[PDB]
Parts: sequence; C-alpha cells; structure tokens
Amino acid sequence: MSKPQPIAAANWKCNGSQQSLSELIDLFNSTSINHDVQCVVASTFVHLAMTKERLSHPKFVIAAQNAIAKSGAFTGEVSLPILKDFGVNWIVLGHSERRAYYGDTNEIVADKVAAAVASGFMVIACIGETLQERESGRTAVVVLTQIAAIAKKLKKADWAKVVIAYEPVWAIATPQQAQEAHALIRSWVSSKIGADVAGELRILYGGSVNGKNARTLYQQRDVNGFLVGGASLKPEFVDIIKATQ
Amino acid sequence: MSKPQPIAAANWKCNGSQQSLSELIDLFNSTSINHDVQCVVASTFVHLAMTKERLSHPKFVIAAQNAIAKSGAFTGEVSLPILKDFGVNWIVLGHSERRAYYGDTNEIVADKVAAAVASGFMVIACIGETLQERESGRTAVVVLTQIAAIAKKLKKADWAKVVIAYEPVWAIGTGKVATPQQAQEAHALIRSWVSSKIGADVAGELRILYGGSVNGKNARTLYQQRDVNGFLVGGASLKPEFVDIIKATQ
Repeated sequence: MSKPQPIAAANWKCNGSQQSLSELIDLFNSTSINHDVQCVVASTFVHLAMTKERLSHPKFVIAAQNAIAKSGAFTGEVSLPILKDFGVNWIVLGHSERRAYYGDTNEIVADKVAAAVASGFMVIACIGETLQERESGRTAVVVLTQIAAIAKKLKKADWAKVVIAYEPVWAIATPQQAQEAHALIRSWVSSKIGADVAGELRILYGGSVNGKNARTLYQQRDVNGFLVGGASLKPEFVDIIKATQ
Repeated sequence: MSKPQPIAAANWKCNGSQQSLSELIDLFNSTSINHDVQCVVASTFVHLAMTKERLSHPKFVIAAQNAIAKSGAFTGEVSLPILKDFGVNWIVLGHSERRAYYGDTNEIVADKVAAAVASGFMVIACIGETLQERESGRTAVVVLTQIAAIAKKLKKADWAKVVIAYEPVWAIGTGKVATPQQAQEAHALIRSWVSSKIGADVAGELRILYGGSVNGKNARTLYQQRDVNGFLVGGASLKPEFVDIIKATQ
C-alpha cells in the first residue's frame, strides 16, 4: 500500500555563516533518526565544501540550489558538470524565487531538469502557483503546464530520478488544500505518464512548514515529505524530519 | 602619478574541475614575479573553499564572480555578507555575460557595487559596449552611461576600492579584433570622464583594466598603452599562459 520513501529537504536559500551553519550540521549529526527517510541539505554554493566535509549523518545528502547545464562563458554561474565533479548528486530546480526573479521559465526549468537527470543527478523540481493565479481558479492549468513542460523533456525511466516539490506561492494552507494539490499533481502524472510512474513519485510539500504543522500534513495520502524554507535554518528542522513517519 | 599598481585578474567563469584548478594553483604558487602587481583569481563559488586553502602566493587574492547585496529568500544566489564571512574580499561585478544573460542592468550593477564597497570589498566593475551600440555610434554614450550609474551611488572616497574593467563586447565572438590603439581610446575616454566628474586625483589613481581577448602574445603591447593598467582575462586565465600575462605587466 505503501508511501514511497519520504524526503525531508532543507533549503537554506541565501543564508548562513560558517559558524552558524557548522553548529546546525553538528545538531543534525547528533540527531537519531530511526526510519527510512532521505534527508537533503541544500546550502549556497559557497558552503558546499564545508557541508560535504562536516555532515556525516548517513541519512543526509547535500544538494545545490540551482545550476546551469554546461560549463563555459557564464561568469557568476555554476554548472552541472562542476557540481558533479564536486560530488554533489542532488539539486533543487525551478524554485519559485528563481521563476520570479531569475528567469527560470517553464522551458528553462525543463531543460535544467533534463540535463541534471541525464548526468545522473537526483532532482527536486519545484512547481506552484501565485495568489492571483489561485483566486482566478487557474491552479490546475498553471501548475500542470509547469510539470508538463518538464515532462516533455523526460522519458519514463527518468522519473526515477525526479522528485516534485509543490510550492503554494499563493499562501506566502490547510492539509486539505495541500492534499488536493498533491492529488492533482499525482493524478496528472498517472494520466499523462503512467500509473507505473505516479504511485512511486515523491511529491513534497513546499509551503511554510514547522515542527507543529508538519505531522498533520505528512499524514495526507499524497504528501511524501517536505521542502522546508526558514525552519530548516533552525533546530526544529529535526522535528520536521521526525514528522515523516 | 606614473602608472598605479597594475592588476592581473583571472576570470575562470563557469569552468574548472577540482583537479585542473589545483594544478593551475600549484603553478601560481611556484611563480616568481619581480614587480609590484596585484593578481586576482576569480573562481566559481563552489571552488572558493579550495582556492582559499591552496593558493598561498602573497601577490594573489581570491575573488567571486557575482553577488547580491543581502542574504535572505533568494534561492540559488550568493550574498555579499556570505562572501565576507567566508573571507573573500574581491568581487567582479557587472561582467558582460551577466549584463547580457542574467539581468545585470546599469542600476543593479550600481546597487551591487555600492553594497560591496560599503561592505569593504575591492570591486572590479565591468563596463563596455556591444557591436550594435558601437556601430550605431554609441560607444561613448554607453560606456559613460554605465560608469555614471555606478558613480551616482558612490562617494569620492569609495573609488579607492574601485577598479574598472573595460570589455570590448563588440569584439567578442564577432570576428572583429580590438587593436591596442582601440583599447587605449576606450580607457582614455573612461579616465577623462572620471577626471572631470569625480576628480583628477581619483582619475590618476584609478586602475582601468583591459578586458578583451588577452593572451601571452598580445599582453605586452596592450599594457604598453598609456591608460591600460592591467587585465581581466578570460580563456587564457585557465592556462599556464596566464603567468606570461602577469609578467607582461612589468
């Protein structure tokens, strides 16, 4: 019957000092986790070296927060082959802040997801609708077109490397609202890709999660874990991880 | 005065493996350089840690290739306070590839420069005009408009932290080639404006680096130009020939 393995993802965004991040990682390290869950830490590019070195908990992997597809004349950017050479195997793509501020269009996110999949990354691909879009009743068409763009560049086998993160930008929500969004995504994948892909697909909730609402949210049928913002910079991330049983 | 301290800056852009960049650092470490020059290695964010640990040459400092002013909810970006806490004190801002591909407008570069200066960084601020701006007779308009926007956010005293890099974008991948005389015309234009607008003291001390195609063979005749104070180098900076470029600044 089972839910696939849950994922607890820490998106630190553009935050942290060597000091403050190093303490948090010690805290994760000293954390006892007794179930099957993949914990993910996405730090800035700058802190990948210290994270890779200091995070030893065997249930954790490190991720990047963005990349471009190829090395070359792209001053300021980091590419997939550079990340792969550095030993980073997870990446967050298409986060709402990048779609909003940094020109991650539906198609550009799709190209990045496909390039990351093809060089072997595990990819957390973010989709989600704004406030205006939800109130207009355009959630399904906005959100499904986002994933459909990503799907156009994937084959069936690729979905084993893909995790979807639903970001309800419009609340920046009830378990019912989250559940219906996830069910909406899963139903799309079943109809458009196949039931053999959709049952296994992790769909993560990426709205504001804290230690107190996480449990009720994870109990939803189609919620497979979390992509956490601000609370991932704090000790309460550990309680979010624990909400995933 | 006579020429201020030159700078040889290596812009690795989006390149490098742990292995290839280490071998290159080892060489930089083993290089002897007999004159006063500031060398700068601007690596990708991922590589800043390993460059910090391994690069030991007293004439080399480490730079980042971009940043935003403030930490916060900006997934995938790197802020100035994150770089400063990491011990990075030079930064390249407004590079032509960012202006062209990633939203670096005149005012956004100016906001970044002001923030980085205020935060204590030495800033290499890039400017320069496309083929179309040049052909339409807009070289001076574009170059002065870009530097004026940056100036507008700075105080006279702040210029001690500022280095200008001129990029002849009109010569990049167009199959046109900038002569050393063309580089000189652009630098002299930049310096004369700084002299009238900011001050003759500031104009005299300002390093203006040439940021077009620089290699071992052309570096010496470029540096011989009166208002050329060194280089912001692309491709060759990933190569042993970057050492010859540093040496061409004697």
